[PDB]
Amino acid sequence: IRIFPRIAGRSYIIYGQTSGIICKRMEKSDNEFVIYNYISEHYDKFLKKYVPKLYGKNNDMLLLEDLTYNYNNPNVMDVKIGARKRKSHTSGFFSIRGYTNSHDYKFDPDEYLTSESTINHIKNFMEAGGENRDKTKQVLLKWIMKLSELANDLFEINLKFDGVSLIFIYDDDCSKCDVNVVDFSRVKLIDTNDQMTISAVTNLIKILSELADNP
Ligand SMILES: Nc1ncnc2c1ncn2[C@@H]1O[C@H](COP(=O)(O)OP(=O)(O)O)[C@@H](O)[C@H]1O
Ligand SMILES: [Mg+2]
Ligand SMILES: [Mg+2]
Repeated sequence: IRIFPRIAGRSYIIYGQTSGIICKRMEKSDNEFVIYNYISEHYDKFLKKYVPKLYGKNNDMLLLEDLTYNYNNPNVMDVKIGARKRKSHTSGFFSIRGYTNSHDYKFDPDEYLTSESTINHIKNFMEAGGENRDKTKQVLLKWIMKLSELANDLFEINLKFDGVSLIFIYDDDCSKCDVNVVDFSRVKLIDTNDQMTISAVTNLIKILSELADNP
């Protein structure tokens, strides 16, 4: 059995028996499975654009697309954009849960951060992308493109996205990047859109835009 190098979270996640698959154990209930199927039926375009592919289920294990699979040197950041169980967000509208090399920067997921500390941790995450300003700018711009479309699409989705994370990935050489929504374990049906989750995404767009333009 090969344990998957999770950047954050608590769930048991292992490499699949075949290439490009991770198996995530549904720890507490099968709600995550119920929610993937609900989104498949009602919001299929959202699922295709923004969520790792669900390949199927093996007992309590979801077979998911490995978002790190096609990367030589992946850098991963987990940002919780849905409501936390009980606590307020560590950066006001969202909580950075972890990132590649965060230990080197004395990152603490329990620490409440100022705007300046929040921006500095995102800058820390980008340092592995090296000194080629142009390439790292293109990574930020590609993230902004997808997050802006996500924020727009969220207005017409009647789900409370409790506990969901954005998984940001870029390669050391900045040749490839993506961002996707994961962790649907606490997601619930509601009669309106989720303004709290939209506010998390628009706040990230503002921060990344500032980084992409700052000389
Ligand atoms: N499809 C995926 N591809 C790659 N890494 C993933 C994927 N889903 C989750 N991860 C990794 O696992 C961590 C936890 O995922 P998440 O679904 O939030 O589970 P948990 O219940 O442990 O919070 C993420 O921070 C990320 O590092
Ligand atoms: Mg999670
Ligand atoms: Mg995809």
